[PDB]
Amino acid sequence: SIRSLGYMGFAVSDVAAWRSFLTQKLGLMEAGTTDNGDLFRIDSRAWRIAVQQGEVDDLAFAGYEVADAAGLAQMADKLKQAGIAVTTGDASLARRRGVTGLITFADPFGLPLEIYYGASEVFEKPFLPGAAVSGFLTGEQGLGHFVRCVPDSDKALAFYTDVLGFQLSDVIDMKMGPDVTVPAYFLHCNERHHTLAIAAFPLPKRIHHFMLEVASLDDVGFAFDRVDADGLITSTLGRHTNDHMVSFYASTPSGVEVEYGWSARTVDRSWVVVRHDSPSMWGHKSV
Amino acid sequence: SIRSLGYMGFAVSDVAAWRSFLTQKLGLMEAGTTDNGDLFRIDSRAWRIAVQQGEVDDLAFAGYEVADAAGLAQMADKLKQAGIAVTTGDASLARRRGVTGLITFADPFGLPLEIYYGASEVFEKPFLPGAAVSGFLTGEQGLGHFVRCVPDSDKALAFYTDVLGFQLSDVIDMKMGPDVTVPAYFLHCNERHHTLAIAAFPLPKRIHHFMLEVASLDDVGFAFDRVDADGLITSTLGRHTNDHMVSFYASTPSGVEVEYGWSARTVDRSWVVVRHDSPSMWGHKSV
Amino acid sequence: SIRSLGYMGFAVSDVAAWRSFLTQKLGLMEAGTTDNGDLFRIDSRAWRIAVQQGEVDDLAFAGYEVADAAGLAQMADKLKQAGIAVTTGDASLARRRGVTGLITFADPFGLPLEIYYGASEVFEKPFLPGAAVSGFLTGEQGLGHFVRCVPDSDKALAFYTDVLGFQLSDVIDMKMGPDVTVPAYFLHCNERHHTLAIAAFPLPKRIHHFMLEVASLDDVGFAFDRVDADGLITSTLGRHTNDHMVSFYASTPSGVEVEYGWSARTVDRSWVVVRHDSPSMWGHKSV
Amino acid sequence: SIRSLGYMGFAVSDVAAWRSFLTQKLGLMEAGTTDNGDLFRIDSRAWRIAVQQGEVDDLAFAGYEVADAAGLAQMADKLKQAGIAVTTGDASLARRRGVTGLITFADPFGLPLEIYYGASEVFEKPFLPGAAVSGFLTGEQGLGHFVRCVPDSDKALAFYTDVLGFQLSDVIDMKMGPDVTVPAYFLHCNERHHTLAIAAFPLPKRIHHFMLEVASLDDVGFAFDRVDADGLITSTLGRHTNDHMVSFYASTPSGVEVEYGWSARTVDRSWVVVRHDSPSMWGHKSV
Amino acid sequence: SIRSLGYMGFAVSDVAAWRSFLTQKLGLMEAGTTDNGDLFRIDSRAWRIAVQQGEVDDLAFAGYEVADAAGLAQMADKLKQAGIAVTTGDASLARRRGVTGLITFADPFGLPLEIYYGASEVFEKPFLPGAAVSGFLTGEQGLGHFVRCVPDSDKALAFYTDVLGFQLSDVIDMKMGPDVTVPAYFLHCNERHHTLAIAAFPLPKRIHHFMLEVASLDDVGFAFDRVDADGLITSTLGRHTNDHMVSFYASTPSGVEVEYGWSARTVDRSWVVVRHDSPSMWGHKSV
Amino acid sequence: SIRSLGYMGFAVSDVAAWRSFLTQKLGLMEAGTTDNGDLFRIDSRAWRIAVQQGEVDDLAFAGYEVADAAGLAQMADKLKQAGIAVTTGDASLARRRGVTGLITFADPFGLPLEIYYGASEVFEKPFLPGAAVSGFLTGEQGLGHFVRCVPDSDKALAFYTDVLGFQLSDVIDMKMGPDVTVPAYFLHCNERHHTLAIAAFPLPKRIHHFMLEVASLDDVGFAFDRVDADGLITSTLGRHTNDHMVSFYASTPSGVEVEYGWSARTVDRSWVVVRHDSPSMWGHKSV
Amino acid sequence: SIRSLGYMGFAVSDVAAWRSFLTQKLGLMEAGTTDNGDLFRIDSRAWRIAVQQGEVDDLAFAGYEVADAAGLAQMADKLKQAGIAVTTGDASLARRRGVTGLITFADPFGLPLEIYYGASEVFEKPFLPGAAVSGFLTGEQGLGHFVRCVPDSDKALAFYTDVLGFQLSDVIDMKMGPDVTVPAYFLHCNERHHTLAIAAFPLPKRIHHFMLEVASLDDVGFAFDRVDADGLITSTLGRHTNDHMVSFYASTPSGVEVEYGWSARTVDRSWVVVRHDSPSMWGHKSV
Ligand SMILES: [Fe+3]
Ligand SMILES: [Fe+3]
Ligand SMILES: [Fe+3]
Ligand SMILES: [Fe+3]
Ligand SMILES: [Fe+3]
Ligand SMILES: [Fe+3]
Ligand SMILES: [Fe+3]
Ligand SMILES: [Fe+3]
Ligand SMILES: [Fe+3]
Ligand SMILES: [Fe+3]
Ligand SMILES: [Fe+3]
Ligand SMILES: [Fe+3]
Ligand SMILES: [Fe+3]
Ligand SMILES: [Fe+3]
Repeated sequence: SIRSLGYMGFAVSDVAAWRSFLTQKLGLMEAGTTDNGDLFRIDSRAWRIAVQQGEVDDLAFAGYEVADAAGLAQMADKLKQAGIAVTTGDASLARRRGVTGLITFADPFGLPLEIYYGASEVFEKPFLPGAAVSGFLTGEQGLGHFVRCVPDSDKALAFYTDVLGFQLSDVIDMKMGPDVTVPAYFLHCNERHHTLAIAAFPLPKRIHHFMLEVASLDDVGFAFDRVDADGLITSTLGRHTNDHMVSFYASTPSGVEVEYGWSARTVDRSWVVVRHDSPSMWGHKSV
Repeated sequence: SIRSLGYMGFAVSDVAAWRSFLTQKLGLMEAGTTDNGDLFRIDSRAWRIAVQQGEVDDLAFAGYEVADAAGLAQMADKLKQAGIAVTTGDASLARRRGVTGLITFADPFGLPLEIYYGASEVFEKPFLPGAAVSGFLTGEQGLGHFVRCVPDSDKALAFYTDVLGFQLSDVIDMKMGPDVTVPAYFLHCNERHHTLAIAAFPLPKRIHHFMLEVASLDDVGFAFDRVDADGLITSTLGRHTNDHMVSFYASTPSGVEVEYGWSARTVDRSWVVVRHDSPSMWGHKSV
Repeated sequence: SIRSLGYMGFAVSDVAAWRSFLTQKLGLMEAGTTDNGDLFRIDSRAWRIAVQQGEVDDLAFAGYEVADAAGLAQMADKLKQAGIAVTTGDASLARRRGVTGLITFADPFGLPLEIYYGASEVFEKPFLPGAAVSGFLTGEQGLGHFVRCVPDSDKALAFYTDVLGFQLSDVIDMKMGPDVTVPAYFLHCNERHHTLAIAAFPLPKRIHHFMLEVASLDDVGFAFDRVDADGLITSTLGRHTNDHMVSFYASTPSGVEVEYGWSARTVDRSWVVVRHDSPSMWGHKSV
Repeated sequence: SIRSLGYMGFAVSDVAAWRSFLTQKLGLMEAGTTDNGDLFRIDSRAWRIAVQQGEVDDLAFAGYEVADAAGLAQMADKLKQAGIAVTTGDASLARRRGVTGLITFADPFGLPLEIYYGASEVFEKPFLPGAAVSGFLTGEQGLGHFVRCVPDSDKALAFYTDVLGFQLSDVIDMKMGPDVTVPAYFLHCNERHHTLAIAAFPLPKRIHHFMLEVASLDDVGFAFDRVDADGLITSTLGRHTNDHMVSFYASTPSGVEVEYGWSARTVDRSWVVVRHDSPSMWGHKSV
Repeated sequence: SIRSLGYMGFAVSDVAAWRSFLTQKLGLMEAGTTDNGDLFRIDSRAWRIAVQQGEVDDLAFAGYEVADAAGLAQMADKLKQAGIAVTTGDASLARRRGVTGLITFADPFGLPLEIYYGASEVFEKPFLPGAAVSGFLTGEQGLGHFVRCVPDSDKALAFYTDVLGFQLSDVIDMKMGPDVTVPAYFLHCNERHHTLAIAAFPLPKRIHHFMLEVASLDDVGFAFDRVDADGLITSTLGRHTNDHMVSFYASTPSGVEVEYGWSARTVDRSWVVVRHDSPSMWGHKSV
Repeated sequence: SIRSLGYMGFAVSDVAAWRSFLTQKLGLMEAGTTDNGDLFRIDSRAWRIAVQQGEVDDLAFAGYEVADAAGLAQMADKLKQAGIAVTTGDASLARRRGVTGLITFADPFGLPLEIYYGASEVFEKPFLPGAAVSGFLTGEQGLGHFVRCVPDSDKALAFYTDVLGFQLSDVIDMKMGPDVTVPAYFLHCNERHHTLAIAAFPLPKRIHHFMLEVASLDDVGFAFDRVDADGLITSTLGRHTNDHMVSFYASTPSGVEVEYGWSARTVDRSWVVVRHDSPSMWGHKSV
Repeated sequence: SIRSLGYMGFAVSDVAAWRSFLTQKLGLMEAGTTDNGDLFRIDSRAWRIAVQQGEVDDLAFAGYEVADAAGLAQMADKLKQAGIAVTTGDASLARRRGVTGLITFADPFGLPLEIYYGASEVFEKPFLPGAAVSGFLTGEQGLGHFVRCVPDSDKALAFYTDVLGFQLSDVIDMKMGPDVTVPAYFLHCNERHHTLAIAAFPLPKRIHHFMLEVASLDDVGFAFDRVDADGLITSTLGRHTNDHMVSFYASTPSGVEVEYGWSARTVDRSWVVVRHDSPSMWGHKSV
């Protein structure tokens, strides 16, 4: 069973711009360059985000974490019984990712996904942010979340819930005009309100945004000014209706957006699915 | 499995009187008028109480909430296997209620019931009470509770526990005279002491009372004076023996009573069924 | 300096009625009969209330407590410098009261007052209430409070604040009719909102009421029913605007009223004098 | 499944002595006399201990509480499948005990036992102790515990654990002389360290002692002096090695001993069975 | 101003008996032998109790601690202005006591007293008790307390309060027979209820007892059994009425008694002097 | 199911050196000598470590604790179904160990192991350390842990996880030179990060080290100096990367090392297996 | 009145070595270079440590902080009345230091001192350490402390306590050989155990060491390894006897030592002066 989103890899046209953006604007820690690409940290793990040179300028792969080898076996079996082509990652790939074991496959629309266990910790190299950030929230909630854009939401939903095991948190009916309303589905695999969201948005990218959560309001406020100085803000500070995250959105060098937030609520055992007609309580003014 | 009482609808002869009573006396928030009727809020949900014009001057329907679509499927199946006529609510009905999916049916004595999932939240329209009330207690405990009057308690008990899944909290042997003692059964489906009570009381209404729970003693004290000013109090402040609710009772424009309370105790895992010979520890003097 | 109200003595026409009222209705503990009269306890002190046979059917004397012999000396000196006739209580009187040292005198309108130190504790005879009461609130807040009726409030104010050292908490402008408004002054000598209140009310008694504070709402609720059973309630449950005490009032066998309350707020160092136009926030309906 | 020890009944030769001992020495509340005998309370339940006139001067019956009717059915079935003669208590018996339903049977050595559900609460008649006692500890831990003397411990163990479902907490090897060592087995059915203990002690009674637990050390200290005044102490204050109860033992009018304690530790999920060679850490000097 | 009782010295006929009693029964730590005598510790200080060979078999001297050199100067001045013969301790004496500076003098009845500042700490030699004791309570409350027997209490009171600055906590009227009642005065110089008590008891020793306070009830319970094994208990476990200390008394090899207690209450700013007619709430049965 | 490591026995050439090392350096409590050997305590259990005269100068046996007799039966069955030679410990062996029941067998490489239930508690003989130690951490976490050296880690892993039920916490890839990297596997059977670790280290002993955990940093700091005084430190203070234990290592008289630590983190339900490339975050400099 | 040590300035021969040492080893934040020198931060203040090129390779000046202009006036007056040459810092100096007002003078042995008020905060430039450090402890405790070496301790004591107002915390008698014992005096001006210590040590520098306090043990552990890598450790980890600081000492490029610690205890109102014979409880082994 998937425990959380563990890592993400981006294939971008401008690696230097990405390096500067991640460290100086967002405050991630530069963790070296390997055959896995330029590595970035936000906690004790050896890396959480990898940046590789590539033409797509988008999310290249995402890795979901299971607790152990048994968990990996379960998932591989579940994917096979569903008719999904699964490849047992070879030692070389496992080494490049710094994991113990992994399997690779793709979602129904071509996004390369990896399920792994036994990632590397580096407590001996204490995390030091690239900018003043009190801390990032990971732990049992994993890396954060991202919104996957798809041409068919029902097909995507069936795969992510029936095959991968994600559970529905809630739905937001996004009014994208008078004649268009698109439901966005938010899914969880742990306490974090959502680790994955699915929506049929007509975007030129695989994901609408990825999100990183910080420890204090000031972390968000200071980062906003750093990003705003370069004219990269896409949405002012606001609070979402479903996860209650206080955040702003900004544009990365690839056009893909990043959400930088604080104070999201978690999903508990008494949680019930609900629907919303608005994505934000206040703020989040498009700029 | 039913998680809580989610909403209630009343069919009344005087809609204006009801509007004024709910907002000015009890402090509910007016939420607009739709084809679902005049809507009222007590929390983040789009509505909890609907008031429609009707001749019965009584509870018209009650909606029980399940966590998701799977839960809805389970219940529909459970009702069918029991020989109950269930109707899958059509899109039009689902839209009128503001829910994702629902099924309709009736209890053994004709009360229309609905089981649904995916109700609408409106965090973007923050709750503002119609009178000074610090807050209402809902959350995982749902809307509150109501006492269903029935001609046959054993038949009612079998349906609500065996088919709907409610669990018995306790029983109060109501001495309604020298020659008459009527047992009132209190049932729970979550932490709230009781979401439903059943009793063979000879009343001209479907329910003896419905209850709303507030956050502080002052909320109750202030409301008492507001209601008392119009001579609508039916029972002075007191505390019940079973749920330990401190409350007063008042008459709504339909004759049906409302209980407005505070500080009820909850049901835990070590709870055991007990019996009582009195409904109140102190107070609750009939007026 | 006066630390609190320590004890009170009543001279009544019906001692048996008083005994029954104090123990069975209010829950005080019967502490024996001495030359000091029938004694009653509410805590570790040997007695707090004394009931003696007398014709006035009213408060006979009140004792204010100082911390020690130095404190007693200070007060005696303060009274003398003000021209008040002070009598050093003789050993016989000290023994009757169970105190170490005391001085006696009267307020400007004839109420016998005593200031003492070194009262008797009886921890070896644990307090057991005469009725189900979880506990009374005394400690550093003393016995409770009483409202002294006077013909001239300014003369009374000068004596109690300038000579006895009480400090003003607040004032309530009591509208006793279209042509009459009487200010009630509330004074403190410790954390308790008021230990003494002064008002020019046209009553046939020395005090309007005396108050006892209990530990829980249920103590008040149960006592209300006990008193109500005998038709002795004079004012329904309510909460005062100034001390925020939730209480009811009842008639003692002498006609003097008793207030039985819970949850009063205390006076702190940042307290500021304010005025009110109403004595109650809610409730306290005269009956 | 048994949730706790709910009530006990004693058949004694001197009912008046028992009444005085329970109320004045131990502080129980006299709850009236019915066809069930003289009733005594220690909490919200209508009664916990019944005293009836009888020749045995010993424990006459004990009632174990289950959560509901389903629980009662389970136990009846379990006893039947074990070949135990079970009698469904008739309405008359249920009424005498003040319970909803019950079954009666006996342990392998003749002690009448009852398993019931739905006992009566009397919150409207607040508990008032017969002596100064801050409170008794019951709740989910039930009444307390008793040590059953038996001629064959293994036969007794098989019945109480295999049939009744009690779980072993620990064992104390009681050295009753050079040539005699008797193991005492302590069993639990809830958090209370033990609700029942079994030992092959050569006593003329069915039980060695029954125990009541109070809320504070002073409750124990004051009670000790009350009992000691009549020369009824059998064991000085001490603390047990297994349940860590601080207690003293005294003789009841029937010769059966009562343990009055405070501060016992509870059994949790990580509990493991252990053995002891001494019953007390300190104190408990036989007198 | 005196901050606390810092150390005590005993002059005894049997030093070995004292060594064994203090370490094995009471659990003090043996700290070596110097020209100051056999030294014993209960905390971080180099020593708190000194045992020297002597004929009196009694308290030889007591040392009161001031905060600093200024405090020492104040006290010396206060004693001189009172006509008391004060001697500035010489370097040799200061070295023997392990203090920075000290003055010596005697109370009105010949007890040698010392006031000092700058005692020695030995954090580098962590405290290890001679018997199983979780810890002793010292800190700002100092060593503990002792009751000084005197032929004239008023003369003793004047010296200790007017000259030494101790403040009265309370008084206990000790009935030592039909024709004799002796008041015991309890005095404090910090939070500890009393550091010194004065009473005109006809004892052959300078003090009735000295007290040591431990951290848990078990410390007291275990020590009781250790002492009881040698038949040295003089008073069973009990709780005092004034300081609320739960303790037992035992005889030291010199006949002087020691009180070993736990859970005493402290004196605060709102403390008021009171009187008691009994020294104990419960227990403390003379043996 | 195994609940924890309960006891360990060492067979050494110099029993006196071991006695002195354990009590004076580490602070264990000497618990007597029996046919089980010299016994040592760290908590309420009768013994945790046994030292016997022997030629191996190494760990002689280790005992794993199960909750009860059922647990013992389960394990015996599990071992038998795996083809392991199990011997039901005879009464004589059970008596020597002070346990209720036990089974004996060996791990794949000859280490004698015992699984037992019902060990002996000695609350009546309160723990008193041999040196100043505030306390040892045991409870549900058991004795501590040890690292088992093996010639084949996969064979060892299969036995300890598949047969004994231990679960993997994490792995550390120990670089023991340019051409050698050895994975160390850390396993848990309760909250303690690891109760057992397995590694193919080329050591002349059965275990690399055993660990004892204390309650405070000072316990570790003081012990370090005691051990350092004799030149027995093998590794300076440091903190491990996986269990986060702050500790130092020292050499026992047998050459086997002991780790003395504080502040280790525990394993929870959301734990996931990870890998590390370093065994320490800081410190732990080999000396 | 002096509130704390606010800033320090060093005049060194190798500014680059100092820059690298402070940021990379200790983790201070580089704050730019001004006419005040290379500036370093540890909190919200614009700078706490200044490094200037100079020949002394020692502490060049220290600044003590007062609360306001009135405080500055008081101190200037106090110094003048003592005959100390005080210079009112000119606007140019105030600007260079970034303060509102300041006075300059020297201690009896030539150390330039400054007393100022109104230093500059830079909350808009959030603190980011030069190495992984969770945080430094400053606030009301100021920068930290330093030990001033002097030829005459009594002369130094008189100036710092009588003129500057520092209060004595404690004294440590430093045995610097058989024939030499030197008392070190520790003084406080706020909660920090000591802000200044004075000792007649024969060192070639003005101060023995300066200390910086961090927020966690790991901060100390990681820094130790960073410093140890360059062979700069002078004293291993240990805990002091007086302030209870857990720290290590290292050599700065100027030879002056720096103490880097954690978990020091504070001085309260009930503090009393004591003496010690050892500077450390454990550790602090000279290397
Ligand atoms: Fe879920
Ligand atoms: Fe998002
Ligand atoms: Fe339930
Ligand atoms: Fe209700
Ligand atoms: Fe005031
Ligand atoms: Fe009042
Ligand atoms: Fe259990
Ligand atoms: Fe017992
Ligand atoms: Fe005082
Ligand atoms: Fe005492
Ligand atoms: Fe696990
Ligand atoms: Fe280890
Ligand atoms: Fe100070
Ligand atoms: Fe220092």
